[PDB]
Amino acid sequence: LGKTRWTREEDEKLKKLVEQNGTDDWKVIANYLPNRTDVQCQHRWQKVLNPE
Repeated sequence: LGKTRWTREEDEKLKKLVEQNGTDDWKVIANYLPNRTDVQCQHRWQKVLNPE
């Protein structure tokens, strides 16, 4: 099983998009990452990738 399982290769894309734009409207990032809805992008980042 692997419901919407994420991979490091994908995390790099999400990271780059977040660094480029920001943790603003996740809809923008989601638009650039098909399948990965704003919920997926937001969760994957704010809930895991958050260097702070």
